[PDB]
Amino acid sequence: MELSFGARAELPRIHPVASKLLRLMQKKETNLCLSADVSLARELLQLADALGPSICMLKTHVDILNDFTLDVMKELITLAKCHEFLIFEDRKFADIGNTVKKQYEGGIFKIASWADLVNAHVVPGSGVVKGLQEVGLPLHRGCLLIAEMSSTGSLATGDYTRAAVRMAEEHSEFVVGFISGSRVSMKPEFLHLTPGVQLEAGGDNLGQQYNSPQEVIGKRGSDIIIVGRGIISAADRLEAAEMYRKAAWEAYLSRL
Amino acid sequence: LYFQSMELSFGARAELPRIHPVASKLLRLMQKKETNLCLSADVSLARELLQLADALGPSICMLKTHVDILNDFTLDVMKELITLAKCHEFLIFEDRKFADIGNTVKKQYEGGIFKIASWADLVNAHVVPGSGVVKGLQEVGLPLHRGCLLIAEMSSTGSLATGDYTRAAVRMAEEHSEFVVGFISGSRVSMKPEFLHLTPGVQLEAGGDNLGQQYNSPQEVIGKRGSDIIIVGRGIISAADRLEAAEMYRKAAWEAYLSRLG
Ligand SMILES: O=c1ccn([C@@H]2O[C@H](COP(=O)(O)O)[C@@H](O)[C@H]2O)c(=O)[nH]1
Ligand SMILES: O=c1ccn([C@@H]2O[C@H](COP(=O)(O)O)[C@@H](O)[C@H]2O)c(=O)[nH]1
Repeated sequence: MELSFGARAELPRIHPVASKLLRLMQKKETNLCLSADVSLARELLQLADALGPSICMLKTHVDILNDFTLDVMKELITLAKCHEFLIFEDRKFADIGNTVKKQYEGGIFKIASWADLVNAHVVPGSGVVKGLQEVGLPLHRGCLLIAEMSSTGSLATGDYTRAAVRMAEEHSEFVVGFISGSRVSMKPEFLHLTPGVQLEAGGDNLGQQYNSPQEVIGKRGSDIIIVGRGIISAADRLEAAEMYRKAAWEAYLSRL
Repeated sequence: LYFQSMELSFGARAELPRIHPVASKLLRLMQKKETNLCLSADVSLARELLQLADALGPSICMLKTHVDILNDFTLDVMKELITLAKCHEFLIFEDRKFADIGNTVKKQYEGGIFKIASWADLVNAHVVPGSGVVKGLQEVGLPLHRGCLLIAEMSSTGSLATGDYTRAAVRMAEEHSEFVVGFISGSRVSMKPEFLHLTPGVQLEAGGDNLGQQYNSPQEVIGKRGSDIIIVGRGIISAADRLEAAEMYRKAAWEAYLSRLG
């Protein structure tokens, strides 16, 4: 039968980052990842503080922050420790191994110094994971591979998706799961995170497609919903966050 | 591969009725300077980037940046780079590999600390998200008269940018030809002469690195496979004499181009 998050956290071959996430998910009754898609540091830290108790994870796009500094990220880490959530930088590493290693460790962002989780596209081959691993393994980090995408015309389907899964299984010391629209692996130690979620189905003007928490967690078997605009554009952001949390959590309970 | 006869020169392609103005500018610079070399300036310090640009600018048609590895990035460094690009006549290509939904990539191109759209002549995108990635970029880039390259093939071992994926890249380019000016690819992927083909994974001798990079010669990628421009990083920037390395790559790539004419 379907394992609970608490059970999965204790699997022999589970990743320590994966274990930590699943424990705080069970403990807090949230499988909600906030997509903190804002342009100001103050807004990012405000969201993290106000919605931290409602989320298992906060997803960042630091390259969209007009006033990024490393001190902003240290402050985010303080909030993540206080409220108990993981920080996931949605960087979509997608280059040869030698390049991505530098993009993950260095530059002005120093991503590996603050992100628990990053993600990678599998299009370059497994060298992308090999490069990131050289930096992330010593720092006890995790990685998610992009197996499916939520946008219209996505090419992350069929054999491409299957390749994502194979790559993830061959690098289980570093890769802890997937960005996907559905359960793509049958190994329960892998996490499935799903963007393209709003309470009601719909989309945007630029190819985003939305499905309900019930659809993606209940019917499609994913673990975590990633929600941006459904929360951050709402008149009341905490109310929105709690609505998504309840919807996603009840849909998970329904699978048990 | 089969190529039709009477191969067009870069100058001739610059005159085609449906050529993109950025492609036309690049093609004329290539013809004028006898270079189809793009330098991949994969350095950590702004000093190094600008010294490369100044010393190697006359040998190159294009400089490819990864500004997210630049430890001391500022917009002032980009202003200095643009002046060198004007003084030595080359385009600036930020190898950002935009690869997210349209709503997100629009902000990544225009915003944040890098403000990429304000300085890069060219950017590139992966086509995995569907055409929304190009539509989002285009909303920022077309008002600014910029161009875009789509990643149709990759140089690395295990690349999934093959077959139907490559074909989808070409179709997406055609659907957005007011903005997309060509491809990152290992070979000619479209017979349409208005499209540029840029090929990374190039060294004077075939080879590779320890993290999945594969190298082919300029003769192989330009002369045999029909690509237009070679993108070279370590082959030049890891050498003791970089100007000599750059000239060697320029000569090899240019002679290979000449070999396909008339
Ligand atoms: O396949 C994917 C992968 C990542 N994202 C990201 O997830 C968030 C979705 O936000 P929203 O559409 O809920 O505002 C955005 O940051 C977007 O970049 C997707 O939407 N779809
Ligand atoms: O398919 C691709 C796409 C882009 N690059 C980029 O081109 C340059 C190759 O450098 P090098 O291997 O010549 O040093 C790097 O900046 C790398 O990120 C590739 O190598 N292969």
